[PDB]
Amino acid sequence: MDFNLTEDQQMIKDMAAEFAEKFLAPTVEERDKAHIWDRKLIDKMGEAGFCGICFPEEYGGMGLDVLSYILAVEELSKVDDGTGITLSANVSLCATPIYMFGTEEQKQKYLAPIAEGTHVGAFGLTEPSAGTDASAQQTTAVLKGDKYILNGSKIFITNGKEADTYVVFAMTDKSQGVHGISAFILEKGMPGFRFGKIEDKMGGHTSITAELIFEDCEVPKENLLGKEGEGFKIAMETLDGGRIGVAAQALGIAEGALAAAVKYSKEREQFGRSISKFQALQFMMADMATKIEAARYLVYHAAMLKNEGKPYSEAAAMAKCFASDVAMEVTTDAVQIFGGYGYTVDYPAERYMRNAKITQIYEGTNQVMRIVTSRALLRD
Amino acid sequence: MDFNLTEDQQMIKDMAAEFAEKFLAPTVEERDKAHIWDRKLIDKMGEAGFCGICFPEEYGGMGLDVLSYILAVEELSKVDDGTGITLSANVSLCATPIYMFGTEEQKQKYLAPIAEGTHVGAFGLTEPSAGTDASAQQTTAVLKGDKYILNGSKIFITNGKEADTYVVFAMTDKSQGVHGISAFILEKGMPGFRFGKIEDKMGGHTSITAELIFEDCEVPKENLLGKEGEGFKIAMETLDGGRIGVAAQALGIAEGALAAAVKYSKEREQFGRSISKFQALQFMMADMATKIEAARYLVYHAAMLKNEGKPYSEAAAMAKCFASDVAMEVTTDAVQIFGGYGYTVDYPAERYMRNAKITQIYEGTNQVMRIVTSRALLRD
Amino acid sequence: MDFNLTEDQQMIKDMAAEFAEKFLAPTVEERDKAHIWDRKLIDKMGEAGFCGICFPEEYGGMGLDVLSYILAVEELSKVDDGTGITLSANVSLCATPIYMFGTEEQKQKYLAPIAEGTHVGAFGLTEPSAGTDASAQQTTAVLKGDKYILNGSKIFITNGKEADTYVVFAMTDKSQGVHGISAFILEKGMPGFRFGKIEDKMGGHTSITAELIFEDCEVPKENLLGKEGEGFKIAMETLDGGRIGVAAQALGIAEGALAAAVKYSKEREQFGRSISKFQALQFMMADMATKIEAARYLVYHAAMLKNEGKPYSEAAAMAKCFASDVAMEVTTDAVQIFGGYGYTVDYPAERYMRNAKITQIYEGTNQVMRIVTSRALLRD
Amino acid sequence: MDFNLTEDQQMIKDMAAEFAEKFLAPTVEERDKAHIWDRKLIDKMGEAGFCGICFPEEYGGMGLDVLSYILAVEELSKVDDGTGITLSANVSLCATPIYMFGTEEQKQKYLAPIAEGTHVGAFGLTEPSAGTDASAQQTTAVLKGDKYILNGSKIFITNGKEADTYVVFAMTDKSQGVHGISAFILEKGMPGFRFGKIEDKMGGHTSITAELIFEDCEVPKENLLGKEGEGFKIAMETLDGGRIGVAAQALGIAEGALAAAVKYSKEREQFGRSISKFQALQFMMADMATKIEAARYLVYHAAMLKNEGKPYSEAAAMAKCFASDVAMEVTTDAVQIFGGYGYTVDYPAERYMRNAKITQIYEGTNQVMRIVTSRALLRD
Ligand SMILES: Cc1cc2nc3c(=O)[nH]c(=O)nc-3n(C[C@H](O)[C@H](O)[C@H](O)COP(=O)(O)OP(=O)(O)OC[C@H]3O[C@@H](n4cnc5c(N)ncnc54)[C@H](O)[C@@H]3O)c2cc1C
Ligand SMILES: Cc1cc2nc3c(=O)[nH]c(=O)nc-3n(C[C@H](O)[C@H](O)[C@H](O)COP(=O)(O)OP(=O)(O)OC[C@H]3O[C@@H](n4cnc5c(N)ncnc54)[C@H](O)[C@@H]3O)c2cc1C
Ligand SMILES: Cc1cc2nc3c(=O)[nH]c(=O)nc-3n(C[C@H](O)[C@H](O)[C@H](O)COP(=O)(O)OP(=O)(O)OC[C@H]3O[C@@H](n4cnc5c(N)ncnc54)[C@H](O)[C@@H]3O)c2cc1C
Ligand SMILES: Cc1cc2nc3c(=O)[nH]c(=O)nc-3n(C[C@H](O)[C@H](O)[C@H](O)COP(=O)(O)OP(=O)(O)OC[C@H]3O[C@@H](n4cnc5c(N)ncnc54)[C@H](O)[C@@H]3O)c2cc1C
Ligand SMILES: CC(C)(COP(=O)(O)OP(=O)(O)OC[C@H]1O[C@@H](n2cnc3c(N)ncnc32)[C@H](O)[C@@H]1OP(=O)(O)O)[C@@H](O)C(=O)NCCC(=O)NCCSS
Ligand SMILES: CC(C)(COP(=O)(O)OP(=O)(O)OC[C@H]1O[C@@H](n2cnc3c(N)ncnc32)[C@H](O)[C@@H]1OP(=O)(O)O)[C@@H](O)C(=O)NCCC(=O)NCCSS
Ligand SMILES: CC(C)(COP(=O)(O)OP(=O)(O)OC[C@H]1O[C@@H](n2cnc3c(N)ncnc32)[C@H](O)[C@@H]1OP(=O)(O)O)[C@@H](O)C(=O)NCCC(=O)NCCSS
Ligand SMILES: CC(C)(COP(=O)(O)OP(=O)(O)OC[C@H]1O[C@@H](n2cnc3c(N)ncnc32)[C@H](O)[C@@H]1OP(=O)(O)O)[C@@H](O)C(=O)NCCC(=O)NCCSS
Ligand code: NA
Ligand code: NA
Ligand code: NA
Ligand code: NA
Ligand code: NA
Ligand code: NA
Repeated sequence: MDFNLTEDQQMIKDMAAEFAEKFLAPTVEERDKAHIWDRKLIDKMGEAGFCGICFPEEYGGMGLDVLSYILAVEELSKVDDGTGITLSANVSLCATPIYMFGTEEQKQKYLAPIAEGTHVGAFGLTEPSAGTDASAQQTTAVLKGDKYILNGSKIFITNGKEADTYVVFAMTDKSQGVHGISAFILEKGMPGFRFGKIEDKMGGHTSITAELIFEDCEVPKENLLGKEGEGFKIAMETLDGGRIGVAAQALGIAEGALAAAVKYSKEREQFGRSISKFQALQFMMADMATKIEAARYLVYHAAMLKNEGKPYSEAAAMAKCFASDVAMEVTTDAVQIFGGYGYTVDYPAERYMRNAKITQIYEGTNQVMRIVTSRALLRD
Repeated sequence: MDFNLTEDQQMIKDMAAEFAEKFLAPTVEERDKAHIWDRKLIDKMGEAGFCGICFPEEYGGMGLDVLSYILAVEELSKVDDGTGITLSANVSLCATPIYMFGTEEQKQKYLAPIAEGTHVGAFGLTEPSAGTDASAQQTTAVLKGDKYILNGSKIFITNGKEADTYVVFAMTDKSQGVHGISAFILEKGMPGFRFGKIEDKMGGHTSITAELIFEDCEVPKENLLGKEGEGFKIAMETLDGGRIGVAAQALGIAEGALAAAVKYSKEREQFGRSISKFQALQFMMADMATKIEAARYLVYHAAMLKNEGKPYSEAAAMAKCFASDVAMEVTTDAVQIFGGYGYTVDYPAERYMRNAKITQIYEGTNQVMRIVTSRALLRD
Repeated sequence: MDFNLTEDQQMIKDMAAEFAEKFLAPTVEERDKAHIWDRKLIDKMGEAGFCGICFPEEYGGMGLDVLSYILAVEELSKVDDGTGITLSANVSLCATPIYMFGTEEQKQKYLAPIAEGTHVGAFGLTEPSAGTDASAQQTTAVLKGDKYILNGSKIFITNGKEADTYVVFAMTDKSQGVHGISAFILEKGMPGFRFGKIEDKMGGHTSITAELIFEDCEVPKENLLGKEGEGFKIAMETLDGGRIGVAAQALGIAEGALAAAVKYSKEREQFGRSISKFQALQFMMADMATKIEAARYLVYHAAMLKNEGKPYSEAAAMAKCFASDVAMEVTTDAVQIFGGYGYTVDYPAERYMRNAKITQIYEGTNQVMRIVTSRALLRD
Repeated sequence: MDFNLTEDQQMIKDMAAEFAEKFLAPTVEERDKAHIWDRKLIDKMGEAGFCGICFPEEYGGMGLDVLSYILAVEELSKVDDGTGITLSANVSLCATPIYMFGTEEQKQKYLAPIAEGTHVGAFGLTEPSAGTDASAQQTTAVLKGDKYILNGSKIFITNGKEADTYVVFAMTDKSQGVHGISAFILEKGMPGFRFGKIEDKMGGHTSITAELIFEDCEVPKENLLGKEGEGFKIAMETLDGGRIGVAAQALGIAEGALAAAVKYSKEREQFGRSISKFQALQFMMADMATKIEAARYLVYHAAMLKNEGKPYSEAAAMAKCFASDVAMEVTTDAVQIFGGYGYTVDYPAERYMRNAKITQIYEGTNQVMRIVTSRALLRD
C-alpha cells in the first residue's frame, strides 16, 4: 500500500486547481446566479487537456491514468461542480463508451475530438418511463437501408442541447427486452434530432440539462456502437465509471463547503471570540473533515481498480453512495456554520448545499447504489 | 391528557386549510419562482382574521387560544411557508410584545391594526455584530426632548420594508450591557428610518427579509415599549413564542413534503409497480411520517404551555430544534423519492427542501436551541 | 388538547415511582448481575395493584385507564425494566386477550387472578420457524373429545416457565393458513406442558425468557379462546397493545439512562470543571432529552387512542419504533458520558444500554413496525 | 497510489487469520462467557511472533512494517477482539515507547522479551482524577539514592496484573504541571507494586483490565524512560499509535459482525425466502459494508503515515473516531439482523456489540478524537 499520489497525479491535481482558480472562481457566483453554461469556458477546459487525461495519446489524450482524471473532477468541483459534471459527462459518459466499444474509425472520429477538447459529449439513456428501470427503453431504432431511423426522446441529459456528440440508447428488438437495446453515436445537427426542454433545477445551475427528441431521426448505420443488442451492457459499464465521476464531484463539493466554513469560522466572532472557539462547532467541523477523508479513499480506490483492469462496479457504487451522502450532510452543516449569512447567495454555502442534493440522484440514485452493493455483498 | 383538538382549534385549522387551498396553492409555484411577496395576498390573510386569532376581541382579535394560531401557521406552511412565516412574524414577533408590554394606548394604536389585518409587523433585533450574541447591540437610542433619536441598523428582518410597524431594540445605556437595552415601536415612514438590502436567499422566496437603517431616526418618547433597560427581556420573551411559530412552520413544511412524496410514490411506476411497492422507500416514508408525528406534539405542547401561562421557553426551544431538524431530513428524502423530477422546479419537493434549511437558523439557531435546552436540563 | 395528566394518572405514576424506589432500586444491580427473576418481588408488584390498573373492578382491577397503566410500566422501567416487561407481558400480552376475547367464565377464572396480582401471565406465539412470519405456525391443536391435544413448542417467551397462565397459538386447520390458527389458555402444570431452555441473553437479565414444549398436551376444550380460526386476529390485536408497553419500557430505560448521565455529568470533574460544562456533552444531553420528549407523546397518544376505543395499531407501531430507537441511541451516549466508568457494571449505564437493544426486537422488530406504519401511510 | 497489500502484509494477514481460526475461534464463546484471559493462549500468540512484527530483528522482532502489525490486530479482532486489544496494548502501548525512547540496554532488557513473545506489557497513565485530563497526574515519583520511590495508583489498565512489564507515568515535579511528568519501566513483582480491582465490564470479557497500586514502590533509577519531565510527550506519542490499534480493533469487530450477519441472512428464512431477500435488510447490510470500507482506509492510512515517519496524530484520531463509531453502528444493526436470536449469547452478535462500545471510549474517548481533529483542522 501506498497512499501517496504519483508525480503525474499530483501534477494533474495542481493543473486543475490552477485552472479552477484562474477561470472558474472569479465567475462562478455570477454564472450560478444567472444560470449560465458558458461554452467558451468549457472550451478553455478542453483546451487545457482535462478531457483527455485518461485516454491514449493515439486518440488525442495525455496517456495518463483514471485517478488523475478523477482528481481533476474533484478539484474543479471544489470551486464549480457545474463545470465538474460537464467534464465528467464528457469523459466518463460519452468518450469512455466510444473508447471501450467503438471501432477504430469511430474512435478517431468521435473520441479524439473530445479528448482534444473540441467537442462536448453527452449520454442519452433516461426516458420519461425509464429512469431507475433503465432497461424499459421505448425509443426505437429501425434499420432502413444505410440508416437507422430513431424515434423517441430522452430527458435530463447532462450537456444536452450544447453537446456535439451523443451516445444514445434505443430498442432495436423490443421482444428481446434488455437484450434488445443498442447504442448509437449521434451528432448535433443530424436530421430529425432536436432538443426540447432545458430543465430549471434546484441547483447545478452551471450545468446544462436538456431533453433530446428524435423524430424519424436518421442515424448512419455505421454509427451503431458495439453490436446490436449490446446496448444495455454498454450503458451499465459506462455508468460504473460515471459513478466514480459523480463520487468525485460530491467529494469536491464537500471539500469546498468545509473549506469555506473553516475559513468563515475562524473570522466570524460572537461573544468576543471566533465561532471556531465553540466546542459544538469544532466537533461539527471535525465530523465533516472525517467523513470527507473517509469518502476520499473510496473514490480513489474505485478509480484505481478501474485503472488496474479489475472489477470496480461495487467499488464505484460504494464511493458514489457514500460521497454523495457525505456531501449532503457536510453542505447542510456548512450552511449552518455561516448562520443567517449562509442562507444568502452572497456567501458560498447555499450553492454547495443545493448542488449536493443532485449527487444523490443522478448516475443512478443512491437506492440503486445500495442495490448494486447489496447484490455484490450477498452473492454466492 | 387529551390529544383531541377543541372545536375552536379544528375550526381554525379548517379555515386555514381553506384559505391556503383558495389563495395560496394556485400561485405559490409562480410566486416562489419570481421571488414575490404579494402585499395584497398578505392583506387577504389579515382580512380573513389570521393575525388576530389569539388576541382579545377588545384589540380587534378573535379571542381564541395560542394553539389555534399555531395550527394556522402549520396549515399555511404545508402550502406556502413564506406566507406562514409572514404571519408568524406579524403575530409572534410584533403583535405579541406590544400585547404583552404595551400600554393600553399603544395596544389600541399598534396591536389592533395588526389583529384586524391591515398592518404588517416586524421585529428588529439582529445586527451585523449581534446575531447569536443578541445582547451585543450597537444600535443606540438617545432621548432628546420628546423624541428618542436612534442610530444603527438591523439585518435579516422578516417582513422588513413591507411592514408597517416594527418593534426594534437599541442601547439606551451601553455601560449596563444586557441591562441597557430598550424596545421601541417604530412606524414605516418615520424620518431617518429607511431600508437597505433585501436579501436574495437560498429559499423563503415568498418571504421578505430586509436590512433596517436608522440615521438620526426620530421616535416619539411615548413609543418606548416597556421600561428603559427592559429590552432584552422583551426580546427573549418574544423569541420564546416565536420559536413555536418557527417550529409550526417547520412542521408544515415537513408535512407538505411528505404528502407530496406519498402521493407521487403511489402514482410513479418503475419495474412494473408503483415505487411505493419497494421496501426501502416504504421504510423511508414510515420514518418521515413518524418523525413528523413526534415533532407535532412537541410543537402543540409548547403552544399549550404558553396558553396556560406556564413556563414554555425550554419547550419551545425543543420543539423548534426538533421540528426544524425533522423538516430538513424529511424534505431532503422527499426530493429523493421524486428522483430526477425532484431536483426540478416543476415539482414541489425542491422548494420544501430549500425552505426547510432556514428553519434551523432563524429565531435562534439550533445550536442556541441546544444551549437553552441544556441549560434547563443541567440547572442547579 | 390537554397535555396534563389526570389526577388518577398522576397518582398511578407516583405509586409506581414509590414502588420502584422501595422495592426495585435497592436490589436491581444485584439481581441483574446474578440474572435473577425474583417471584416474591413480582408478587409484591401484583399485590400493589399494577397488574390490574386498566381492568374493570368486576374482573379484579382498579377500573382506571390505559395511560395510567402505561405510566406505571414507564416508571418501573426507569429503574428495572426487567420488572417493567414482566408487568407488560402480564397485562398487555396475557390478561388483555383474555379480557378482550374471553367468555365470562374465562375472565373470572384467568383474568381476575392476574388483575388481583396472584398469577403471572405469558403469551406463546413465536416458534423456531415463525418469528416475524408469525402466521407460519407449526404447533398443532387437534380436538379429541373434551380436549384439544397440542403438539409443538414456543421459543423466547417472556415470563415463560414461571408464569401461571399462558395464551398460546396453534394451528387447528393448516389448510386455512392464517385463518387456521386458534388461541388457547394454558395452565402451568397441565399434562404434557413443560419448559425447555431458559435463554441467556445480552441483557434483560431480570426478565425470564423460556421455551414452552407441548407433547400431547391436553387442553380442555373450553380453554379455546375466541372461535376456532380467530387466533391470528387475537395475536395481532394483542401485539398492537403490547407494542405500547414496549414503547413505555423503552421510554423509561431512556429516561433512567439520561437521568443517570445528567447527575454524573454534574458531579464528575475533568480540567477543573464539571464535565457538564463542556459544550459537546451539553449538546449530546440536550439531544437525548429532546428525543425522549418526542418519544413520550407518541407513546401517550397510542395509549389514549386505545383507551378511547379508536384505531391505535399505527400509533402503537410508531411509538414502539421511535421509543426503542431513542432508547438505543440515548443509552449508547449515556455510557459515553460516564467514560471508562460507564463500561463497568459498578455504574448503571451499561445495564440500560444492554437492555435497550431488545426493545428494538421483541413484540415485533422495528422492521415490522415500519411495515405496519408504511402500510397505514400508503393505504388508499 | 496503490491499494494493494505488499507480500509481507498479505503473509501476516494470512498468518493472523490462521492463528485466529486454530486458536481463538474454537474457544472464544466459552472464554467470553467465563470472562477468561488465558495467559497460555496469549503466550501462543507471542510465540507465533505477533508481538514482534513491527520491531527490528536486533530486538527480537520480524523487522516488518506498521501496517503488517495493524492487519494482524484487525484479523484477530474479527474473531476475538479481547485478544486483539491484548496484542495492541503489548505492542503499541508498552513495547513501542520502550523502542522509541529507551536506551539500548532498556530495549534489550524490556523490549526484546515482548517482541519475542514471553512477556506481556501494559501502559499505566489513567488515574481516578486524570482520565481525559491526562496531564492531571497525582502519582508521584521521588528519587532517593539509586531508586525512584513511587506512590499513587492507576485505573483501567489493559493487561494489568497479568502483564510482566509496565510503562507508567508519575509526577517528578508537580509545580511544572504537564512538564513535570516522567515515564518509568516497572516490573511485576517490584516491592510496593500491587494490583487492585479487576474490572467487571459490559464487554471485553477476554481482555483484562486492572487497577495498579504503588505504595512506596521501589523503581531502579535506570528504569526512568526518557528524560525527567518528558513523560507527557512519551504518553501522547504512544497514544497516537495506540489509536491506530484501537481503530484496527474496531474495524475487525465490525467486519466480524457484518460477516456473521451476512451469513445468517442467507440461511435464515421467513415468508418463504431468505431474509437477505428483503430490501430494507439488503440496504442495511450495504450501508454496513460501505461504512466498513470507508473506515478501513482511514486505519491503513494512519498506519502507513506512521511507517513513513510522517505526522500521523490527526490521521490516527480520525481513524479511531470513525472506525469505533462504525463498529458501534454496525454491531447494533448486526444484532438486529439476527432478530431474537441476536439478543442471545448462543449467537455471536451480542458479543460484538458489547465489545464495540469500549472502542469509543478507550485510548481517548471519541470526544478527545474530535478535539485532536478539530485542533488540526482549525490550526493557525
Ligand atoms: C440534473 C440531472 C442530470 C441528469 N443527467 C443524466 C444524463 O446525463 N444522462 C442520463 O441518461 N440520465 C440523466 N439523468 C436522469 C437520472 O439518472 C435519473 O433521474 C435517475 O436514474 C432516477 O430516475 P427517475 O428520475 O426516473 O426516478 P425513478 O426511477 O422514478 O425513481 C424515483 C425514486 O424511486 C426509487 N426507486 C426506483 N426504483 C427502486 C427500486 N427498485 N428500489 C428502491 N427504490 C427505487 C429511486 O431511487 C427514487 O428515489 C439526470 C437527472 C438529473 C436530475
Ligand atoms: C431569513 C432570515 C430571517 C430572519 N429574520 C429575522 C427577524 O425577523 N428578526 C431578527 O431580529 N433577526 C432575524 N434573523 C437573523 C437570525 O436570527 C440570525 O441569523 C441567527 O440568530 C444567527 O445569527 P447570525 O446569522 O449572526 O450567525 P452567528 O451568530 O454568527 O452564528 C454563526 C454560527 O455559529 C454558531 N454559534 C454562535 N454562537 C455559538 C455558541 N455560543 N455556541 C455554539 N455555536 C454558536 C451559530 O449557531 C451558527 O451556526 C433572520 C435571519 C434570516 C437568515
Ligand atoms: C427477550 C425476548 C423476549 C421475547 N418475548 C416473546 C414473548 O413473550 N412472546 C412471543 O411470542 N415472542 C417473544 N419473542 C420473540 C420475538 O418477538 C421475535 O424474536 C421477533 O418477532 C423476531 O423474530 P425472529 O427472532 O424469528 O427474527 P426473524 O423474523 O428471523 O427476523 C430476523 C431479521 O429479519 C428481519 N425481517 C424479517 N422479515 C422481514 C420482512 N418481511 N421485511 C424486512 N425485514 C424482515 C427482522 O426484522 C429481523 O431484523 C421474544 C424475543 C426475545 C428476544
Ligand atoms: C476497558 C478499559 C481499558 C482501558 N485501558 C487503559 C490502559 O490500558 N491504560 C490507560 O492508561 N488507560 C486505560 N483506560 C482509561 C481510558 O482511557 C479512560 O477511561 C478515558 O480516557 C476516559 O477517561 P475517564 O474514564 O476518566 O472519563 P472522563 O475523562 O471523566 O470523561 C467522561 C466524559 O466526559 C467527556 N469529556 C471529558 N473531557 C471533555 C472535554 N474537554 N470536552 C468534551 N468532552 C469531554 C469524555 O469524552 C467522556 O464522555 C481504559 C479504560 C477502559 C474502560
Ligand atoms: C437497477 C439496475 C442496477 C439493475 O436493473 P435490472 O433491471 O435489475 O437489471 P439486471 O437484471 O441487474 O441486469 C440485466 C443485464 O445487464 C447486465 N448488467 C447489469 N449491471 C452490469 C454491469 N455493471 N456491467 C455489465 N453488465 C451489467 C446483467 O448482467 C444482465 O445481463 P445478462 O442477463 O446478459 O447477464 C440498473 O437498471 C440501473 O443501474 N439503473 C440506474 C440507471 C442509471 O444509473 N441511470 C443514470 C443515467 S446518467 S445520470
Ligand atoms: C444565546 C442566548 C440564549 C443567551 O445569551 P447570553 O448572552 O448567554 O444571555 P443570558 O446570560 O442567558 O441572559 C442575559 C439576561 O437575559 C435574560 N434571559 C435570557 N433568556 C430569557 C428568557 N427566555 N426570558 C426572560 N429573560 C431571559 C437572563 O435571565 C439574563 O437576565 P438577568 O441578568 O437580569 O438575570 C440568547 O442571546 C439568544 O437566544 N440568542 C439567539 C437570538 C435569536 O434567537 N435571534 C433571533 C432573531 S428573530 S429571527
Ligand atoms: C408481518 C406482520 C405485520 C404481517 O404479517 P402478514 O403475513 O403480512 O399478515 P397480513 O397479511 O398483514 O395479515 C393477515 C391477516 O391478519 C389480519 N391482521 C393483521 N394485523 C392486524 C391487526 N392489527 N388487527 C387485526 N387483524 C390484523 C389481516 O387483516 C389479515 O386478516 P384477514 O385476511 O382476515 O383480513 C405480522 O406477521 C407481525 O406482526 N409479525 C411480527 C410478530 C410479532 O410482533 N411477534 C411478537 C411476539 S411477543 S415479543
Ligand atoms: C485532551 C488531550 C488531547 C489534550 O490535553 P491538554 O491538557 O489540552 O494538553 P495540550 O495542551 O494539548 O498539550 C500539553 C503538552 O502536551 C503536548 N502534546 C499533546 N499532544 C501531543 C502529541 N500527539 N505529541 C506530542 N506532544 C503532544 C503539547 O504539545 C503540550 O506540550 P508543550 O506545552 O511542551 O508544547 C490529551 O490530554 C489526551 O489525549 N487525553 C486523552 C488521554 C487518553 O487518550 N487516555 C488513554 C489511556 S490508554 S486507554
Ligand atoms: Na436511467
Ligand atoms: Na452561494
Ligand atoms: Na387523537
Ligand atoms: Na412472533
Ligand atoms: Na450497570
Ligand atoms: Na485493491
